[PDB]
Amino acid sequence: STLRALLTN
Amino acid sequence: GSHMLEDPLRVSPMIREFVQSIDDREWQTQLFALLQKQTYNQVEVDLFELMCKVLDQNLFSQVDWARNTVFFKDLKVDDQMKLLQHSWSDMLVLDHLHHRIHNGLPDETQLNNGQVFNLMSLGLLGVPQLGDYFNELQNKLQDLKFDMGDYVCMKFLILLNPSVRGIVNRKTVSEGHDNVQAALLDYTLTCYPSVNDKFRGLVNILPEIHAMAVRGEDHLYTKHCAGSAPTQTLLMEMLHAKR
Repeated sequence: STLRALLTN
Repeated sequence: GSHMLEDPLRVSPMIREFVQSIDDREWQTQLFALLQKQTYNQVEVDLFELMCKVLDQNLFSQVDWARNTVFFKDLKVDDQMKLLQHSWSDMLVLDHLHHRIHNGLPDETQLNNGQVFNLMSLGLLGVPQLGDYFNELQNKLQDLKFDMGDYVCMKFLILLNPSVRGIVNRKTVSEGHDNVQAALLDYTLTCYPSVNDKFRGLVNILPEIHAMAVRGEDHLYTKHCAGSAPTQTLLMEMLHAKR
């Protein structure tokens, strides 16, 4: 989810 | 030249562009900056924890890099996440391999604490016993005239690995991996004619590097189980994923 957040932005 | 491109006149644009994406300076800067900040005015610190802090930061930067990558752009997050999850460990070693050789990064440094940080650990992922192996690779690479150009191509090669479980848009990954290989081959041929089978020599390393990463990830995970490091970090999340 953190990983996702970073690449999700 | 080692940390530089060989015959810039004869290099492909793609490669030039790849080398564009690297700021070695930022990396070293970021590194010592954290190290200083984490240690000044502190009587003692847990060195293992610190190493993890560095690694955690590295990961963020790693993600940032991949994100702005030409290939990733064409990729969905789920896919990107999987790729990154697979080889984060793998990249760190190579990146370390790169700095140790290209930029004269040293094995240890005095912390201003009178404490000493084993920089070398960072590339061994905490397994001291791998030093001989790491060294063997560093030597192999050097003899091959490992250069800044080689290093970037290899990163993509590592990252853009199609045979990765669960990736939906396989084609794009395969294509990119396939391009880079070719670009790497061309570079070796045009710019390092003298070094025979350099392409293979370099490509052959990746598997070896991976073996090192595995030991390292396991140790790092094993350490986390013991309660040795903070759990909320990206590093743990990354460590966690394969389980």
